Amino acid sequence: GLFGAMAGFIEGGWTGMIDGWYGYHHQNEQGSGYAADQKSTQNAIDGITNKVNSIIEKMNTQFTAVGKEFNNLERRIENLNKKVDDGFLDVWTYNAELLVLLENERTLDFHDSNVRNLYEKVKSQLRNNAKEIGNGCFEFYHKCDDECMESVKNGTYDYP
Amino acid sequence: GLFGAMAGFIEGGWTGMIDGWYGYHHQNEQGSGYAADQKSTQNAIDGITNKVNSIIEKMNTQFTAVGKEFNNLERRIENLNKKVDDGFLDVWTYNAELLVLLENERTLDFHDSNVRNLYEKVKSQLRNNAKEIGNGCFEFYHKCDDECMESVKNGTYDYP
Amino acid sequence: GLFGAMAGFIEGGWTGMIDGWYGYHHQNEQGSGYAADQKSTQNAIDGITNKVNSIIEKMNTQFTAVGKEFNNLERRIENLNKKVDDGFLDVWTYNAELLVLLENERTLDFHDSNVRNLYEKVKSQLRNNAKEIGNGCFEFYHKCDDECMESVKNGTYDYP
Amino acid sequence: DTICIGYHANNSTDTVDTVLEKNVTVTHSVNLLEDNHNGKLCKLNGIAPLQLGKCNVAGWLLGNPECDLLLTANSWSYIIETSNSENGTCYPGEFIDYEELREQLSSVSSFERFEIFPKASSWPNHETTKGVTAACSYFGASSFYRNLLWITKKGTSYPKLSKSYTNNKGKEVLVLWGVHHPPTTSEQQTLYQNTDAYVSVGSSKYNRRFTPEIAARPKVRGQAGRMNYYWTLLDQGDTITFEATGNLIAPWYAFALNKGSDSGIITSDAPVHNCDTKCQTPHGAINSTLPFQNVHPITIGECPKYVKSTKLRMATGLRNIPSI
Amino acid sequence: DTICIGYHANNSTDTVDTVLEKNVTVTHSVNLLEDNHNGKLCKLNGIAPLQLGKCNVAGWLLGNPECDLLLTANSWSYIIETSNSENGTCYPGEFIDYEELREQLSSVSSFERFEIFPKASSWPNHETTKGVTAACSYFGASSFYRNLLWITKKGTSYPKLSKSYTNNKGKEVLVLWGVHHPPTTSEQQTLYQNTDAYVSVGSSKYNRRFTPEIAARPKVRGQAGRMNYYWTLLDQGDTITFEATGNLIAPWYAFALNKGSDSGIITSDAPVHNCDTKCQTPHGAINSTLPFQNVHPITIGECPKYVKSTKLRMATGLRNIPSI
Amino acid sequence: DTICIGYHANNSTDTVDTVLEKNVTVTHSVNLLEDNHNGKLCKLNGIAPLQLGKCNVAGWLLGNPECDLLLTANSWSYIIETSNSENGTCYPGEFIDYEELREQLSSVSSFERFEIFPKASSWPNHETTKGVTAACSYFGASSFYRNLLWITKKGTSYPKLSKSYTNNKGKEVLVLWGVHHPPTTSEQQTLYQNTDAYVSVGSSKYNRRFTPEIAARPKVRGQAGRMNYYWTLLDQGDTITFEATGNLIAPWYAFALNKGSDSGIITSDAPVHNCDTKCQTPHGAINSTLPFQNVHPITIGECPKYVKSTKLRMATGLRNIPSI
Ligand SMILES: CC(=O)N[C@H]1[C@H]([C@H](O)[C@H](O)CO)O[C@@](O[C@H]2[C@@H](O)[C@@H](CO)O[C@@H](O[C@H]3[C@H](O)[C@@H](O)[C@@H](O)O[C@@H]3CO)[C@@H]2O)(C(=O)O)C[C@@H]1O
Ligand SMILES: CC(=O)N[C@H]1[C@H]([C@H](O)[C@H](O)CO)O[C@@](O[C@H]2[C@@H](O)[C@@H](CO)O[C@@H](O[C@H]3[C@H](O)[C@@H](O)[C@@H](O)O[C@@H]3CO)[C@@H]2O)(C(=O)O)C[C@@H]1O
Ligand SMILES: CC(=O)N[C@H]1[C@H]([C@H](O)[C@H](O)CO)O[C@@](O[C@H]2[C@@H](O)[C@@H](CO)O[C@@H](O[C@H]3[C@H](O)[C@@H](O)[C@@H](O)O[C@@H]3CO)[C@@H]2O)(C(=O)O)C[C@@H]1O
Ligand SMILES: *[C@@H]1O[C@H](CO)[C@@H](O[C@H]2O[C@H](CO)[C@@H](O)[C@H](O)[C@H]2NC(C)=O)[C@H](O)[C@H]1NC(C)=O
Ligand SMILES: *[C@@H]1O[C@H](CO)[C@@H](O[C@H]2O[C@H](CO)[C@@H](O)[C@H](O)[C@H]2NC(C)=O)[C@H](O)[C@H]1NC(C)=O
Ligand SMILES: *[C@@H]1O[C@H](CO)[C@@H](O[C@H]2O[C@H](CO)[C@@H](O)[C@H](O)[C@H]2NC(C)=O)[C@H](O)[C@H]1NC(C)=O
Ligand SMILES: *[C@@H]1O[C@H](CO)[C@@H](O)[C@H](O)[C@H]1NC(C)=O
Ligand SMILES: *[C@@H]1O[C@H](CO)[C@@H](O)[C@H](O)[C@H]1NC(C)=O
Ligand SMILES: *[C@@H]1O[C@H](CO)[C@@H](O)[C@H](O)[C@H]1NC(C)=O
Ligand SMILES: *[C@@H]1O[C@H](CO)[C@@H](O)[C@H](O)[C@H]1NC(C)=O
Ligand SMILES: *[C@@H]1O[C@H](CO)[C@@H](O)[C@H](O)[C@H]1NC(C)=O
Ligand SMILES: *[C@@H]1O[C@H](CO)[C@@H](O)[C@H](O)[C@H]1NC(C)=O
Repeated sequence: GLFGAMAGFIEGGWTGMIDGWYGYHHQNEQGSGYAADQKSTQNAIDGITNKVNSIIEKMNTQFTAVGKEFNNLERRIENLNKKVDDGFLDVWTYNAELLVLLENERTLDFHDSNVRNLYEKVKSQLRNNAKEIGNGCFEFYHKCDDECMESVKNGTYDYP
Repeated sequence: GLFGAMAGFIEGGWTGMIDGWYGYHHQNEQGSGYAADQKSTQNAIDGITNKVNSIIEKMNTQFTAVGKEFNNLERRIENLNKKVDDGFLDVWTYNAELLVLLENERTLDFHDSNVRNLYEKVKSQLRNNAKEIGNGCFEFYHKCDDECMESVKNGTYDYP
Repeated sequence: GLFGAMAGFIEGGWTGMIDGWYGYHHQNEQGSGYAADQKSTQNAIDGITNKVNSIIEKMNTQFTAVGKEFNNLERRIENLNKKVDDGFLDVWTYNAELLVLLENERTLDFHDSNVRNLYEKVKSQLRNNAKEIGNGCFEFYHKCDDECMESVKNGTYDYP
Repeated sequence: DTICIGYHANNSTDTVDTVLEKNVTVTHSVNLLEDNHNGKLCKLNGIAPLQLGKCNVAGWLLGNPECDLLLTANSWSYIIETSNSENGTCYPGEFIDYEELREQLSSVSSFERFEIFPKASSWPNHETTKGVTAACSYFGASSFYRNLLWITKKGTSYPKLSKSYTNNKGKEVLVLWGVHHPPTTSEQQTLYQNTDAYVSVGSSKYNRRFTPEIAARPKVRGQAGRMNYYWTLLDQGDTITFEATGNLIAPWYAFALNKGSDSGIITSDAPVHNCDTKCQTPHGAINSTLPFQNVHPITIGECPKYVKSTKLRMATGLRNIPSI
Repeated sequence: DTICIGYHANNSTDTVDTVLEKNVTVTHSVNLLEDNHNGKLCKLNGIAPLQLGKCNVAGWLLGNPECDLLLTANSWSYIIETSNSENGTCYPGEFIDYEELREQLSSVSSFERFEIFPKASSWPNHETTKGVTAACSYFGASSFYRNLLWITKKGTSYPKLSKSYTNNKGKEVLVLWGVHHPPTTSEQQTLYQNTDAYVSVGSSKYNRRFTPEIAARPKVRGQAGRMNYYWTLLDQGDTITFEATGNLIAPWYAFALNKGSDSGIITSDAPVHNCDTKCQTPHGAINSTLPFQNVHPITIGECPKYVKSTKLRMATGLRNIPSI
Repeated sequence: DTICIGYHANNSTDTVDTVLEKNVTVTHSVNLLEDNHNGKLCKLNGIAPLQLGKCNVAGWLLGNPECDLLLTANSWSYIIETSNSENGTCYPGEFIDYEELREQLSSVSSFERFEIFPKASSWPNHETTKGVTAACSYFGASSFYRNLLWITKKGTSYPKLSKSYTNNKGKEVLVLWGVHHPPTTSEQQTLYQNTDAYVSVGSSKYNRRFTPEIAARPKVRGQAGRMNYYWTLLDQGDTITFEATGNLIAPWYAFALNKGSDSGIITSDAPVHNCDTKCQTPHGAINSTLPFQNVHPITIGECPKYVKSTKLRMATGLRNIPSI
């Protein structure tokens, strides 16, 4: 999206990764599989969770009865009351509508950004010890058993 | 801007590219010229077009007559009506004003982001087969005729 | 954050850099120290300064007396007036609250983005003449006296 | 050997809208728009409402013969009128400041109906047994409101009456009364004798004096005569004094109530079941968790801002792009 | 051989403001603030307004002799008063609930002016040919409103009159009338004889009774006497009854109208041409495409929220940085 | 040799909230919520307010004997009532359209108190020296308002009085007056003789006629009688005429004022010091620099939108992450 990762240089989602939002998928002589990057996932959950609460928690409301009842000689204020009701409800309708649109954009970008950062966190460690195949993958110029695969997952990949 | 491309590492605009927002400019032994990247341009248009509609389409309004008319012994409600009119018009003035400011920021960033992604899409294909001259250009370490120039434009550049 | 620099690949702040927001810290045989990148700092100040004014300057307000006074047989409009007061104050409370939340996010991202751009501006000049140590530092593959350190600071680093 | 960094995907089909794209499938979303209700009229903050049914507020307070089931009313957080609440002022006339009263009585903590001016010996030397009409007929028979008493001339003399009441109930007292207006000054005399009668109501905070407003007018649900209904809230320790030489529809039963905060009147035919809620509407109870509601512009309680939206879904997960 | 990736630039000079920078030149922008108008008073939703010109609403409805051109009024979506609309109640007095009436008649589907109480034989044994004044002078001559009739004492006797009207027009009927108030109880008699006269107006929904309010007061545009103008909307099938022993300014012509939805009254001197529109203002027609308008706080129709902004330009293209 | 690019950090502990994280320490922040005040009642735009102290608006205008210090009032941008402003209508009664008057007089440019109807020879052949009551007692003695005059029957005859006044002050004139209502028609005569008296007030824009509304009512702060207070703004060049056969509490002193724009009435016990301000509140002066305020929902002037927030801190610097 804004950061190129989702539906970008990493064009597809992993139906097989079922324990997180962002993660890896290794492939070596011993086997293969997915593993969600736990730290970036939790942090992403905490943030979104916090974002959703904000949008909700920040809505103040007091006890109120909107209805009014005015007789046939109070059209002026009945209409004034109408202007108020239509009025606020025209404000909350434009705000809710846009708040979601804009925040939805932000959220998706946030995810995209988290992926790019993850991809980059790894692209940093491997350096020349791997070639980049523009699909979000790295092919090691050496053997990388499960310990090795692990080290890069928990960002502790040796001499690069 | 936020992504470095516009007025950044690619400091100028191409008055010569007149068929799109983002594109290329090749230079080889056969000739030179500009070519707008059609996919990223269309997509950018669709999005902005959609963004503009949203900001407009999302504005609900019902038939209304703002004026009121109150006699000299209805100052209290005439003022109440005043508070309402000034009131909403103080809300829409602060909102329109800021909505534009913030959305304008977003739009410009979006363009900047699209350029960086494009530049990067290419920087990815060429790899070592070209040197990066920090002005948004790539000088091939080999000959790149129009077929070649084409391949990179439509992202199908051979062995790199 | 969104751009990886702050509390990211450059995990800490420089208590020692006291003349700007973003800058450098060199280390060579002659000495060491911090130097704020003046251009990116000023520009960042101007922008934030402008952002703060906007949020303030854009608040229109006319002379007004909120209070009203209605007798015991004007409960209906006293409540109407109440709906208006609670009403607007429910709008400004949700807006201020969120405007800050969202703008605070934007501001922090902006700083993070400025750092990444700076880091990248340099990472561009040095190229192979230095190795990247994923902590926001570059170790030259050669000697870099104060002139040299200077050149990269004011983006005029020679043959790379 | 290889390692790829990527993102999640699933069978989700939830879609959200963004500034740039319409309908984007997402892995996880959350709804911010409450658009469901239990189609029931609940208790607002643990306090059942007041059902009037066939009766409307005027009929309930005045004592319309069709609201006998409402003579025990007690507490209530909001009032419920039905599409069948048409039984109010059986005897034609104007209920002065009616809306205002409806508004003020929307919510009541305690509410006791007492006999302020006992029919039995309260107006001796005055006819208190003929105050009945066909408009306010109870089971075929002619009747009258149950909280007001239609005092009429005794024999052929209508002596000036006088009666006071002091609020010692230790709380506001709602005192209702009426003034009858004959269609002709010929009736003004065959009923109240004095063809220049007046009805005055005094209080430390009241003094409006009345006179019969005779006038040839159309007959409504029978009678061509009219009755204007009045009311006032008598403060603790204050005394309300009535004196009249005719046309007085004296208070018989008044109410000693306790208003704290005000709510409103819901008009709906939804069933009233025993459920609780913070925000109530005409179609039913609404949830107060989400910031927005689109169930009904008219609500009572602490409610989610009413919006003309049909969809306010917020993304939480990322774009959903499956396929293996 | 080289290839550069870059961005567009042109001769554009449009500038937009952003959170961080003021006036940023952009390649392409779009305006969201409508600030132009056709300086004309159009038709609101395909229905021309009602021009009163020199006359104001009161003069139009009452029948001021200077509003003879307005006796054919028909339909209209909103009313237009001019800076020259000063011809209303030529005869001094208070137009009861005037604003309220203006508001209610802002919009009318059908509107027919009919003779409710024919001047010719309707008040026999009553003088109906002297009801004329210098304040309401028509072409130098003394005259009176065209929809009301000034009934005055016959010979030296003013017998109690009575007259009813039932709405069989199949739609609301606007019934206007007045009550004259002499400056002295000496005139009350030389005009209506009975120095204790009254005017009562009855309806299934009306009963306000009147008496002459004699009082020494300043002379306004001639007369020291006064005339309060009243009105009421008579529901289909209902009957309005008038009876009076003096001071009655009887309804002569009433209006059978059809209100559906309410709009308002525009006061402006802009020309009224045949154009259409959804949103109209005092300065002219405004467009309803953009979310905001800064042409006028006071509008009628479906309008763009009024803002104190002068510039709300939104970027669509990117920063414009030309130069070769 | 090495070079690192990094960011600033300091001893700051200011924290701001973001969409994703609560309490984030920042190097530099700015507050957008004004929540402090000088706990003083200032001048609104360089024009001191009007202090009533023990007196409320009614007592000040009528001339309650306890508001003698307020007889020099001049200019003021807003009015101040205290928790001790209980001295108003010492003599029981209803102040007609009181709120409305309070609202209209909230702000006044010029304001001069003059003798409109001189007590000394203005009502000859009428008793103007007994108009005194125990309710309006001045220093133990019985007194009365200082701007109204209680005219009472002379000897045993109360001849019809008449008096006019033309506004030649070149500005609106506030004319206050009252009508006394005895508790019994027995007193109506021992005071005004005519047991059918009336009080009429005429103006080119006024005509409301009054009659005594006798009625047995409770005694308030002594008297069982009542006095309704009325008022009107007399336009330049217009004439107000009073005539009455009893019950008139004639205007003695009126006010020639100059209203331009309207403000309001602050009720607070905060000290009134000489300070200026654009926005004022009951707790004190508030600053008008920030977009938001949480000091008080009720304000007067050009104020920062009131919010229920406690913290609206905006980041300017970046995340603060020190430690060497
Ligand atoms: C006085 C009393 O206690 N209630 C009677 C009322 C009141 O007199 C009336 O509401 C005062 O405004 O009237 C009741 O109905 C009778 C009354 O309407 C009279 C009209 O004065 O007409 C009677 O019916 C007539 C009918 O109109 C004639 O055409 C003919 O049929 O004779 C009958 C009998 O007179 C009404 O019965 C009422 O119900 O309110 C009777 C109450 O007792
Ligand atoms: C009664 C009728 O049909 N209309 C006449 C009205 C009404 O009497 C009046 O409005 C009731 O309030 O009065 C008209 O004008 C005359 C009237 O104002 C009388 C005052 O009672 O004065 C006449 O003018 C006087 C003038 O004031 C004297 O100084 C002197 O010049 O004599 C003349 C003649 O009497 C008014 O002409 C009116 O136009 O409304 C006459 C209507 O016929
Ligand atoms: C008329 C005048 O100038 N003011 C007197 C007023 C007015 O008469 C009164 O307000 C009209 O509504 O009355 C003053 O107080 C006396 C008055 O209230 C009368 C009642 O009519 O009672 C007197 O007290 C009585 C008391 O009630 C008896 O129980 C017994 O003690 O005798 C005394 C003396 O009559 C009040 O003094 C007033 O202060 O307003 C007197 C004014 O002069
Ligand atoms: C109770 O309400 C009913 C109507 O809701 C009143 O009766 C009226 O309704 C009838 C149809 O059900 C109509 O035919 C009449 O208008 C009228 N019927 C009668 C009784 O004359 C009924 O009067 C109300 N109860 C009272 C007496 O107030
Ligand atoms: C029609 O309106 C005009 C004013 O708009 C009325 O005439 C008045 O205006 C004159 C100036 O044009 C002033 O000199 C007077 O106040 C007055 N003139 C007259 C006729 O006395 C005019 O009366 C209105 N028509 C009527 C009779 O209602
Ligand atoms: C001035 O105000 C005071 C009260 O604020 C009036 O006096 C009343 O207050 C007393 C307590 O201070 C009570 O005991 C009484 O209700 C009453 N006292 C008197 C004087 O009877 C006082 O009357 C006001 N001044 C006037 C005369 O209007
Ligand atoms: C969607 O997938 C989840 C996880 O496997 C499963 O629980 C659910 O039943 C599935 N529903 C559908 C749409 O098949
Ligand atoms: C999904 O696609 C478009 C969005 O504009 C529309 O035609 C359709 O109704 C949408 N339905 C959903 C998923 O709400
Ligand atoms: C701007 O450029 C466009 C495209 O060449 C052209 O149509 C237009 O006339 C130009 N206008 C100016 C400002 O010269
Ligand atoms: C452009 O530059 C500044 C913006 O603040 C201002 O002086 C000038 O009026 C602006 N004019 C435009 C292009 O609206
Ligand atoms: C914070 O640091 C600044 C700069 O050194 C200094 O002026 C101030 O006194 C310090 N305050 C604290 C919290 O010690
Ligand atoms: C800081 O941390 C949390 C924020 O939610 C809270 O417990 C505490 O009160 C906050 N205090 C500050 C710095 O305002």
